[PDB]
Amino acid sequence: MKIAEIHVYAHDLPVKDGPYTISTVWSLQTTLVKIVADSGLAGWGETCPVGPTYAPSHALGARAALAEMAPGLIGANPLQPLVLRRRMDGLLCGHNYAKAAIDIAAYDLMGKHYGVRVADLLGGVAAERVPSYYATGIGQPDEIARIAAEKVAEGFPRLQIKIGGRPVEIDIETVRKVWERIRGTGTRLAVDGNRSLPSRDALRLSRECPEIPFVLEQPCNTLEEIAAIRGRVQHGIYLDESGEDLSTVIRAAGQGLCDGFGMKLTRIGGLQQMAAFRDICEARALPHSCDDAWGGDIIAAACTHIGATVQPRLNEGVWVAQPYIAQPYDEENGIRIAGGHIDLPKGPGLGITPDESLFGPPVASFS
Amino acid sequence: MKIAEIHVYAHDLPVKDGPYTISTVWSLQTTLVKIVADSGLAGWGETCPVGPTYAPSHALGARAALAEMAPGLIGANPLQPLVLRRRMDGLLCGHNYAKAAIDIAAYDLMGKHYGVRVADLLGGVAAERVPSYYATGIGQPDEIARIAAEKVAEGFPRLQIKIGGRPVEIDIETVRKVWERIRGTGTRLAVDGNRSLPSRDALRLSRECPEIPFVLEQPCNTLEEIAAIRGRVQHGIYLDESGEDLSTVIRAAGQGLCDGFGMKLTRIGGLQQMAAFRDICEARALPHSCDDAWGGDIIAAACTHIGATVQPRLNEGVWVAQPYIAQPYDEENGIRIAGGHIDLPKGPGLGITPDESLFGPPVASFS
Amino acid sequence: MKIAEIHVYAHDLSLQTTLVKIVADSGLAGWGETCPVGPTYAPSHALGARAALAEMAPGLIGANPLQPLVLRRRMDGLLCGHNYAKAAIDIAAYDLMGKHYGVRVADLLGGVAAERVPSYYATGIGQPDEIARIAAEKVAEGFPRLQIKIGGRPVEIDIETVRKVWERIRGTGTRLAVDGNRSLPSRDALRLSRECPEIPFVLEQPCNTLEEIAAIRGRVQHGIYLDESGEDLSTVIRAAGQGLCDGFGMKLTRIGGLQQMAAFRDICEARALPHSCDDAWGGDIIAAACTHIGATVQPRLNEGVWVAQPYIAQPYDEENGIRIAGGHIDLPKGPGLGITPDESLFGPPVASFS
Amino acid sequence: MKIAEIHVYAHDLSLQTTLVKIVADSGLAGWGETCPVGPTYAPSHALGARAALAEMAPGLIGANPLQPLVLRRRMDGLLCGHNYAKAAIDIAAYDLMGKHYGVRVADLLGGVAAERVPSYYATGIGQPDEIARIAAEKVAEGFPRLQIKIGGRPVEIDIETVRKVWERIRGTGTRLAVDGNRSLPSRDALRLSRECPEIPFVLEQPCNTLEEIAAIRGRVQHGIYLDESGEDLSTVIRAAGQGLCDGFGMKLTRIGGLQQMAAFRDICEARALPHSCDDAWGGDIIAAACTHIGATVQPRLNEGVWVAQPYIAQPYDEENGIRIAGGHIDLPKGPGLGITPDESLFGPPVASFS
Ligand SMILES: [Mg+2]
Ligand SMILES: [Mg+2]
Ligand SMILES: [Mg+2]
Ligand SMILES: [Mg+2]
Ligand SMILES: [Mg+2]
Ligand SMILES: [Mg+2]
Repeated sequence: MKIAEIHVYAHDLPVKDGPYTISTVWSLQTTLVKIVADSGLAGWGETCPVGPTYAPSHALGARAALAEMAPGLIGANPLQPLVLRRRMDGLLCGHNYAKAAIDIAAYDLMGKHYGVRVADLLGGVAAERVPSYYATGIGQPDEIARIAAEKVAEGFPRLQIKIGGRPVEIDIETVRKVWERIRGTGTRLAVDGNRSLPSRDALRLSRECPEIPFVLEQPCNTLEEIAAIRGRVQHGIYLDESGEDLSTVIRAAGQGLCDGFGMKLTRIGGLQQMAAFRDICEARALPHSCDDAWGGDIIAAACTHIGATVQPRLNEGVWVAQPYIAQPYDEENGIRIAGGHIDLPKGPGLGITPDESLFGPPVASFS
Repeated sequence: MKIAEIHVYAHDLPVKDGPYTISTVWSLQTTLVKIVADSGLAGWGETCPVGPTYAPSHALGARAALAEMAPGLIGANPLQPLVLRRRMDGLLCGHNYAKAAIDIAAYDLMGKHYGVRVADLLGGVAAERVPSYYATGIGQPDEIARIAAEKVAEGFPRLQIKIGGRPVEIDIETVRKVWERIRGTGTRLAVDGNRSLPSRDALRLSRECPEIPFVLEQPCNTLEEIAAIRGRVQHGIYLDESGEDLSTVIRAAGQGLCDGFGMKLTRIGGLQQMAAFRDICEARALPHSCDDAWGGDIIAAACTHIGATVQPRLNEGVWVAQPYIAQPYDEENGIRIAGGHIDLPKGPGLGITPDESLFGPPVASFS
Repeated sequence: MKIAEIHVYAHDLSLQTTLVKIVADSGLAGWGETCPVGPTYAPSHALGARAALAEMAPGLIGANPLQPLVLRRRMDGLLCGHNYAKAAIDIAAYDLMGKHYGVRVADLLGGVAAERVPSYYATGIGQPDEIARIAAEKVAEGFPRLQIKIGGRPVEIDIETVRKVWERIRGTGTRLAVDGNRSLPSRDALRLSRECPEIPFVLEQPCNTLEEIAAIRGRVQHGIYLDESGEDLSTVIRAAGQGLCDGFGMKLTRIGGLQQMAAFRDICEARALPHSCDDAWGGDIIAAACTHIGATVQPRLNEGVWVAQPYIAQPYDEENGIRIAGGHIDLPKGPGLGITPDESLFGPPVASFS
Repeated sequence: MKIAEIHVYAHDLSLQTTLVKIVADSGLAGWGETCPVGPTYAPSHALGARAALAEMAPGLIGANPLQPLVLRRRMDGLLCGHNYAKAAIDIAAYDLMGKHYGVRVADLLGGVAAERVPSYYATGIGQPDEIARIAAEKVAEGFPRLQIKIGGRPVEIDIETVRKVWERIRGTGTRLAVDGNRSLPSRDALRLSRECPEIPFVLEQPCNTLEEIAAIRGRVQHGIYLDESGEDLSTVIRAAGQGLCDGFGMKLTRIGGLQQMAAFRDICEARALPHSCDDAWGGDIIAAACTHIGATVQPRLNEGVWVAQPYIAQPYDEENGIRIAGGHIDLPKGPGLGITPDESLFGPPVASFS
């Protein structure tokens, strides 16, 4: 097989009952990639930054990066994801979030070609139904507590409470009121500082609440700050935004700098790298989620496929933007949350067939 | 431009309702510097140690250091603060507190020359009104608690409780009674040991009060002692007196030895170095104050100008001695606390025009 | 698809190799192999291999052989450790997968990065002049890398050997490794490197434990590679994350199979740590497995694939077995491992499970 | 004063450079530039530059261009990362500031410490004898420092190049840097330093990651400089505070502009860490910006300002553009950057915002 065509698409996704406050976002522009083989067989990828301020990545940026690489990828074998990743690195440094769109499209194409689900190309389906988790927005303490209780009732096995960007007393009150509503339900709790807490405040949050079993997710902006407070914090600490590449994961795992990860597939550079990430975590019993920043059926299915291969006791869940998205790409097999969990699609490849019409004509085509 | 004249002045400032107990001080002698350019344009600086025992600096010392350097500064370009600092280092080693008086006078002169506020020469005004904080003296627990409540009512967003020099049980009682009066007002709390606590007592203070959200400011005498207890202390620790120069700040930030700073402008050597200090803290999300030991309108305006450039979420405030000083240098635009905050002066340079007569004739003049 | 039968074979090469044949419901078969290089090199041996396989086999009947990670966890649920035995099952399943999808194993592990894989030649211990001659002969045959085995005798002799080998190969563009095979006290590893700064070897597993290696690393100016100490992925992660070594000699059977070997490769690539893809010993089946993972390694980080072929008289597959040619190995063309063993050579299974 | 217009230009040099023109309400204009040295040197590229600028520009209209730190925070509020693009806006604002106050940019960054700024010459990869000749020719032209690029081939050749260059320049008082451009495995970086103690190079960014550099630093007796690893001020603070390097090659666009470059300079000066003030590539505008910050560096710590000028046929400003003369660069005399680009050379903007 050989890549004959690459098509790049721009597409809008508005948030139902927005805004979503982390980066505050009111609507999203996702970028889709279609790879077409010699045989006419096609595979789909997707990348969608959650606003331009959450990570060093944006929509205009994804398309420029993809247009930079695409002519150099015509003629490449799409059935060789590691060889393909190296070829990409030879065309553009960094830009993992754009390279991930190509990597996903290639696995989709591989699965369709061999007649196999992407999860089975990544080591095999460990669970047909994968846990998810609900991430609350920043808001009033009592209202976040009400939402938390409602989501536990829906069947979510884990909740992530977003905090920061305001006095930490309010964050602390939110955490306590949420715990009061969900204690004794067996629901797991994460508190996500989204890089916004000075060490002063991360120390206070943990010191004041030893009896509340949260993990502190990316509380500070840099890995250096996190490494400095770790010894003084008795709650587990997870890395998210700091987990920028496999090399950094190796540093954090090998030097014992964290107790887990919230990992985004686009950030690490795609499924080839994500599988290696998964294996490092499993060797060290580090729980992790398999998420992305945002996006529709394509990126959501990719996250679900890698999530289905994770050892169940280490699976902190797969987050998807589906509940905030009005129009799915695939009304028949698209990714849906049901009872706080996600059923893996049953068909070959990602198991998703995008209604290509929805996206409009490509903003760029390459052959 | 060139420096034509440098004039050094000695001037007394008595503390209203003194003494102020940290070093116990009953009145203060400040030192002022006037730099006069070829064009006759003038700029003002000030340095005022808070008694001779708080830091390795004193009033007689400032004037001897200034007289040592001044003949070597005639003819220098006052519009080049880094070049000027290097020229000073070539005349006298150390003595940052005296070099700072010259540095401030040079920025004042620059601002007047270009028609720009000093804060806009330091990166720009981030806030026209800067927060301040109130520092209580050492005293009886109930009385310090009463004062704390009164200052919160005045609008101070942060309080610093001075402790030490007596059994730590009394310091601990003070902290608890203050917290009882201000809890739930959103007021931030610092406890300043002013180098006086053995590690034994700093450990006890933090261990006994996990539920009281203070930061522990310079609890022990040396940075070495602080580095040794850090891992065992669950409250944030700020450096003050230990932050002697930019090199030490780089050590503390880069090795993760503290969670913030109380920084004095004269100690670091002036505004050129203070701006670099600010940038290091901002890169690491380390909150800090912009203070000095003491002094009137000149040094207070200099602290306020650098304070106005600090990222608001990292600004622990600007401390000034104004409420303890009877006669301001500038009755029209001089620095005043109002509602626990300080309005930045609106005019060019420091925005301060000292009533030169107040100071008396210079004790030393150079041309 | 499901595993319907597992057959275990014993075969002499001598060294006692152990072959595994996995048969699916369809009758489609995959082959694996494991062959400890004597019972004293590693915590592994031939009788142990067959015992471990006998322990796991009944609990693997009915398993899906197309899911290498799920299969590895299932094995872990039947027997702790024993990676050298688990590796035989893992290899057979990849062979079967490849045949099922009609794809080379290397293209199931990320893709072929090179059809011609470099090898390296490992000299046994011997007299300095004789080792130096063999070094020169092997360079002439095309091997791009030589590994000189030392230890078990006064280090003066090891140092003499290294200097004479270097005399012969300097300027040929040949890379040099000196393998202490866990046998040097720190005392001697320090002396070896201290006396020879102008000789560009890497020091491979000079000392017995990772602890001893971490203790001398700062005092040694030659790159240090881990071999025997790289017992599992967790230890690789420690060594890479804490900067305890500059490369690896990695054995497929030691790490537990191709699934784990692929993750090990990705860790090394992220940190620019060169490595070889070897095993202790064995014929076409284990040799093919090493060649396949070797073909996926970034060429600039590939220290080579070692195989026992030159020491083995009878290949399992006369047409397409692994052969060294010009110091390199060509990747087989066929699906799976690309190897088809003549089962008549092995005799009937010593154990069958169904 | 407020930003009223931002105009983005594309121009070939080939390398694709991107120019930015900021126009204030008064009509007063400032110029910036960013030009990645190919899309593979750094996580940056020309199409990416224009995309990032297009993302930020609308949100910058109305901003006060006389407040470089407030402006930087405002940019951060519009787009995370992308320092190489932010740098173009930062430079244009300093140019505008300088013109507004009638002051050279260097005197807005602390003051001119030298009117004549040292440069250094960077040899591309090539054959050892040819590189050695170019080294000698460039020393004769007056360059006080030479940087030799290596890697991407067997290290024996890099070592031969270094030795031949040294043969030619020893005794001329020329300083030497050897740049590995992220391409050496620890194995080879160790060998390079181990074999050449008598050659006084610093080893610049030998390995890909800061992690690998921290791991070999104690075993390497030559000074080590960071380049590509110095991605932001936070990483500089780590490297300086933990003693992970002995100096820096710093690129203005990588660190995000002159505001951050000034703080970086102050950190290096406090720790006596020598550094260069460079960028990837580009014409008079980026070259002038580097020269201005370079003119503020303590002379004893100034490793030089590199510019692409010798490789560029058409300067933007025929009268006062940046030129290398005698291995040094004279600081322009005029206000702002002291440069006045002939806009007719660039063609109309590819994007305009108002
Ligand atoms: Mg997160
Ligand atoms: Mg203090
Ligand atoms: Mg050869
Ligand atoms: Mg070995
Ligand atoms: Mg010279
Ligand atoms: Mg460089």
